[PDB]
Amino acid sequence: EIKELLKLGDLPTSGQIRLYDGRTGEQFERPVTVGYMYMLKLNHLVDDKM
Amino acid sequence: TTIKAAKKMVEREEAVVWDILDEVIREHPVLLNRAPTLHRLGIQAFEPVLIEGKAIQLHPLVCAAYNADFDGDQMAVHVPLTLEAQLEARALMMSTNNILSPANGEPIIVPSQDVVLGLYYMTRDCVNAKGEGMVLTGPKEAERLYR
Amino acid sequence: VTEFLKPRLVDIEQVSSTHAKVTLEPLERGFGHTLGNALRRILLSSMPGCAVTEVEIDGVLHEYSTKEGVQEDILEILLNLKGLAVRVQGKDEVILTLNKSGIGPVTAADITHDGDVEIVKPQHVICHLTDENASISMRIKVQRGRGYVPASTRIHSEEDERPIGRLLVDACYSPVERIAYNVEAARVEQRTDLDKLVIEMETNGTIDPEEAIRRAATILAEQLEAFVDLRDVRQ
Amino acid sequence: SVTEFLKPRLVDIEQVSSTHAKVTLEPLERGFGHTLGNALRRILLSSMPGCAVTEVEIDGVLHEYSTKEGVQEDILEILLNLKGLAVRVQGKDEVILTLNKSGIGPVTAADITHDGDVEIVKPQHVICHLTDENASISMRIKVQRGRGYVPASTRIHSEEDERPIGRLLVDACYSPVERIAYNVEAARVEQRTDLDKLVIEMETNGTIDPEEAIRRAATILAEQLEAFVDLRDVRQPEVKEEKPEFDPILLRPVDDLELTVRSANCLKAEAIHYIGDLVQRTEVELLKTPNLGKKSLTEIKDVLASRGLSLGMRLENWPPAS
Amino acid sequence: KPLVGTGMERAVAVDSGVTAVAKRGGVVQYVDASRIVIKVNEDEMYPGEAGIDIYNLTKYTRSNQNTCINQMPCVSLGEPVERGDVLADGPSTDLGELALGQNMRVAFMPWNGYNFEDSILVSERVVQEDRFTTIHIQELACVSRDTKLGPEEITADIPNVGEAALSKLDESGIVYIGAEVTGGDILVGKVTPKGETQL
Amino acid sequence: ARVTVQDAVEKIGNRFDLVLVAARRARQMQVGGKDPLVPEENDKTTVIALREIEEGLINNQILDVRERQEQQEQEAAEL
RNA sequence: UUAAACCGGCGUGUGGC
Ligand SMILES: [Mg+2]
Repeated sequence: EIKELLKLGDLPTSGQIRLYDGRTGEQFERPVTVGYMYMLKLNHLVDDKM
Repeated sequence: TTIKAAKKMVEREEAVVWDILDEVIREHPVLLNRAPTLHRLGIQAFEPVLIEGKAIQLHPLVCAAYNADFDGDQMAVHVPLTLEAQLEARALMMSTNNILSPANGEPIIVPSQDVVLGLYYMTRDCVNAKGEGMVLTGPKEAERLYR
Repeated sequence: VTEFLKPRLVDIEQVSSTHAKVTLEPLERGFGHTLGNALRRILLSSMPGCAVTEVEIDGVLHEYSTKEGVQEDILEILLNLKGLAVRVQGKDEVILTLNKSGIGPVTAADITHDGDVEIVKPQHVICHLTDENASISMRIKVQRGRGYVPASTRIHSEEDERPIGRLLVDACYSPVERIAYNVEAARVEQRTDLDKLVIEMETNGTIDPEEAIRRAATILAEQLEAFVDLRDVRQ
Repeated sequence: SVTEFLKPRLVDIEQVSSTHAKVTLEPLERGFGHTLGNALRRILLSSMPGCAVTEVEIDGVLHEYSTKEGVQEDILEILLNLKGLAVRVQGKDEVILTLNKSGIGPVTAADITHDGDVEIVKPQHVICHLTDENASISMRIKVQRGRGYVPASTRIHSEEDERPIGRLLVDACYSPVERIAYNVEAARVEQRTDLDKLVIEMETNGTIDPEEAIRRAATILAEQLEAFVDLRDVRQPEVKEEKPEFDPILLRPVDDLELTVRSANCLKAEAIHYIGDLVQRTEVELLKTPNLGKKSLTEIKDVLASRGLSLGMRLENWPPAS
Repeated sequence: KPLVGTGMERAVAVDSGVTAVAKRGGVVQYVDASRIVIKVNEDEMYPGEAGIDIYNLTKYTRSNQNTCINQMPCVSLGEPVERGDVLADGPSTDLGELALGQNMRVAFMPWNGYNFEDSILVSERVVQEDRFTTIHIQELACVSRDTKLGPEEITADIPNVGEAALSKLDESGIVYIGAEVTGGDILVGKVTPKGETQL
Repeated sequence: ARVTVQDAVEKIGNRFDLVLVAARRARQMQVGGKDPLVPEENDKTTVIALREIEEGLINNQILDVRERQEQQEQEAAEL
C-alpha cells in the first residue's frame, strides 16, 4: 500500500532517487533513499547546559 | 596598564582580545573528561582549536575509547594551568601516546562503523563495471580515472 | 554590501619541484568548495596537452604476446609508454622511432632527437632488454588532445576494424598526474568561518604545477567571458 | 578546435511563470556542463543581492510577544508573513515603508503605501487579518539591501539602536533564489557532435531578474577566480617597522565622537573634519571658531577630552602615517 | 501536521484541556487574537437570563518547565461551531490535531562523517524559514523583606549607579513592558535603609 | 606543532624522567630567561623545551652540567 | 599621628547520560 501510494504520488516506488552532490556536483551511485520524517526538538538545548 | 582595564576590555568583547586568545591556545593542551570514568582512557589531553557555537568538537575516532555516543552526553574539560601540568598532559596524557589498550594488546583506536563501511564499499569488487580489464600505471592515475 | 572577499594566499610549497601544494585564504562561506571542485574537474579532463596514443612494434602485433628479448611483457611496455610525457611544439601530431639494441634497459633518452618534440625526462626507463643479441624497435605516434581518453572508447572509433593492424595505449593528454583540494576553517577578525583551500597537485613535469593552475584559471575565465559583467564594472 | 575551443553564450530567459524561470547556456564543449552547472548553482544559492525586511515598528504593540485588539493573528505571525514578503528596491539600498489599514478584511501586501523605487513582487501575499470594524493598524517596515543571510541576534551593533521599544527585529533572510536545478543535454550544434547545452531552471522570489542573476553569479565567480589567475607569493603581514606614534583614532571625522550636528557643522566652518588636523589645534582656536558659546563649547570640551585625548597636541608625523 | 499518523492524534489533542474546546455550539461573532465570542443557537439557549459565551485565551505565560504556553485562534468570523469543537489551537496542535514538531526532508547517507555516531545534519533552510525557533519565559521575582528597622521600598532613586543603568527604569522603578535586557541591569529599585538606631 | 612525543621517550627512558627534565628546562626558559636552542615557530614554552630535548641537546645530565656551570658563574661573579 | 592604593547546608521530586 505504501508502494501504491508512492505510485499515486508519481514518486519512485523504492523511494531511492538519484542525488547530486552539493559541493562537487557529481552523480551519486547507489541512489540514496529520501523522505519526509517527523523530528522533534528535545528539552536539552545547549544554551542551558553550557 | 592595570588589570581593571584588561577586565573591562575582556568584558566588552572587543576584537583585540581574540588574537591574544589564538596566541594563548596555540599550544596549550586541555584535559577532556567523561562523567563516568571507568578506565584510565576516560581522561585525555587534547589541543583545542577555536570553533564557533556552544558545543565541543571531538575526534570521532577517539569516541570509541570514551564509550560515549552522541545521544546527548555531556563531557567536561579542565585546564592544566601549570608548566609541569601542561608538559605532563602532553607526555603522559596525549591521545597520540595512548593508542593501545591497557588491558590487552588490541588497539583502542579501532575504526568505527562509518569509515569501515566506506572502506568496505570501496574495496568490494564486482564482476563487471566501467573500466574493466584495462591497465593502470599508478594509484594517482586510478584516482584521476575515478574522479 | 554586494562586495565579496578576495583571498590572500600564504604558501606555494614546491617540494620535489613536481608535486606542489598551494594554499589560499580566506574565501567566502561556500566558495572554497566550488572553486576547488571546478578547478579539479577542469584540470582532470579539460586540460589540453600531448601524450602517446599509437604504438607499433615492427616485430609483434598484439597486446597479448610471448616476445623474447625483454623480460617484461608487452603490457608493461604499454604502461611505461603511457607515462612518457613529451612536450610538442606547434605540431599537433607526430611519430617517433626507438630503434635501439644493447644490454640493459632501453630508456627514453634513446629516442631519435627530433626538433619538434622535447622529452621531459630522458632518464625515464622504458623496457629492460635481454643482455645479448636483442634489437627491438617501435614507433610511437602522439597527438594533441583534450584529456584522458581510455582504450575502449577510442579504439572503437579511430580504427573501424583495426585496418592498419595497429596497437593502442591509454592516452593521457592532461599534463597533471593527480590533484586534490581540501577545505578547512580559517578565521578573520571575528567572523564565524571562512574556506581555506589547500590544493595539492602533481603533474608530469612538462609544466610546473602553479603554471597548470594558472592555465586552468585562464581557461575558466575565457569560458566565462561571455557572461562576466560584460566589462570591468558595467558602469 | 583541438585547442582554444569556443565559449558558450546565453540564448534564452524563457519564463514559465513570474518566479519559475529557465535559461539555456550553450554551447559547452565537454565536462564544462556539470562544472558550470554546479558552480552557478552554488553561487546562486549561496549569495545573491536580497532586499527582505529587517526591522518593523507598529505603534500599538511594544514587543512581538504581545497581541493587538482587532488582528486575528499575533505579532509573531505578522513578523512571519513580513519575512515571507518579498520586494524589489531600485533607487536606494535601504527604505522605510508605511502600511495603514482599517476595517474588517485580509490585510495583504497591496495595502502598503508603495513608492516609485519600491515595487512589490506580488500583492496577493496576505500579511494579517483585521477582524473588527473599528480595528486599524499602522506599521513602519525597514527594508534594506544586503548579501547573504543574517539572524536578528548578531545584527546588533550598539546599545542604543534598539532602545525604541516599538523597533522589532526580524531575522533578515534575503535570498531571491529558492531552488536552482540544472541539467545537461545534447546541444543542437550546426556541425559537430556531443556538445553540451546547460539548461538551468530557477524557482525564485520573483524579485531578481533571471538573466541578471545568472550574469551576477558569473561576475562573482570570475572575480573570485581572478585571485589565482595570476597567483604568486603575496603576503600582507607587517613584518617590518611600521609602528607609528601619531593620533591613532583621531584620523576619522569629528562626528563619530557622540556629539550634536550644530557643533559638527561648526567644526566644518574651520574646515576641520578630521582631528588629525585639530590635534594641532589648541584651545586658543575654540572660542574664535564661529558660534562656539556655552553649551556647544561644553559638549566640545566634554566628549573630546574625556576619552583620553587632549585638545591640542604637537606632533609631526600625521601625514606619513608614522 | 504530522504527514504520517495513527488516527489517535485526533483524540489526545481534543481530550486534553490545553486547547479551548467549545462548550456550547453556535456561531462565532468576534474573532480576536486574545478572545473568542460564541453566540449560542436559540435551541440550546437558556429560557432565562441567557446570552453568549466569551472564551478568554491565555497569552504567553511561564509554565513549570520555563516553556511558553500560548493559545492561537483557528476560526473565522461567521463560522459555525458545534459542541466539543476546538476553538484555539494550543501549543503543538494543528487544526484540532496534536502535532509535536515539523516534518522535514531526510536522506540516509553518511555526509563527510558529520553524522558519525548519531549526530544530525541540518541545513540553513531550516533556520531561515523560522522552523524550530522556540520561546522560553523565565520568571525573576524580587521580594521586599521587612526588617526590624524600617520597611522595604521600591523607590527608583538608586545611589552610586550610572545613568545608563537607570535609563531602562520608569518613574516607579520597574522597567516598562517590552524593554530587552542583556547584562546585569537594575529592573527593580529596591534600595532600603541599613543605618542602626540610637542616632 | 608536535603531534607525538614517543621519540622523546625512546632516547630518554622511563617516560617520567622526561617529565622532570622538561619541567626544569621550561622553568629555566620561562622565568630564567634563557635562549631556545632551536629557532621556534612561535609556540608555547613547553613544546620548545620538549623539542630542544628532542634535538638531543638537553637531558638530565647536561642539565646538571649547565647548573654547575651557572654555579661557577655565580661564584666568579660574587668574587 | 598624616597622605596614597585595593577589598548550596539538608531533604524531596523529576529528567538526562
Ligand atoms: Mg550517551
